[PDB]
Amino acid sequence: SELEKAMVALIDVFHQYSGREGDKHKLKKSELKELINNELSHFLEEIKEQEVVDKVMETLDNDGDGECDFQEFMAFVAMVTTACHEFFEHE
Amino acid sequence: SELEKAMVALIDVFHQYSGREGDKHKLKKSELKELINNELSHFLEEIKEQEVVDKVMETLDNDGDGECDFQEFMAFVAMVTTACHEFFEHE
Repeated sequence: SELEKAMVALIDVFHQYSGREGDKHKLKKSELKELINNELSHFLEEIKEQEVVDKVMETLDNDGDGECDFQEFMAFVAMVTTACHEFFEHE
Repeated sequence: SELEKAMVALIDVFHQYSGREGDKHKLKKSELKELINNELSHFLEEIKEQEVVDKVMETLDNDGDGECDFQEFMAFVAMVTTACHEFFEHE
C-alpha cells in the first residue's frame, strides 16, 4: 500500500542512519540532521541555522538522552514535512 | 530518495484519506483506522481488535475531537510501524 511500501523503506533508513552511531537503531542528533538533508535536501532547503534540524531534537526527542527512536523517526518526517511547509504560516 | 519518495506517499494519504468523509485535513477515528489496514495491512493485518487503532486515537487525536494532524500523521505510522512490529518480539 502507500504507507506499507513507505514503511519498509523509511524503516530501512531508521536502522541504516542509526547504524552510523556505533550500534544501529537510534540517531545521534547529527544523525537526524543527515536524514533531513541527505534525504530532505530538496523539498525543504531551509535549515542551515538549525531550523527544523534543531527544533526536531525537541519533538523527535521524546525520551531525553539523544538516542532517537522509531516513534521519533516517523514523527520526524511528520514535522519536517508539514512543519517545513508551515514556515509560511506562523501562529 | 527514501524519505523523499515516501514523503509524497504519506503526504498523499493525509490529503487523500482526509478528503474521504467531509473535512479535508485531519482523519477521524475512522479515517485513521483505514490507514491502519488500507495502508498498514502487512505486519498489522486487520488491526488486533482495536490495538494500535485505539491507542493511536488517543495520540493521533489533535486534542480529543476526531481530527488527526500532519505531525500526528507521520508520528502515527511511527508507532503502528514499530509499536506493532516489536510486538511480535515475544518473551
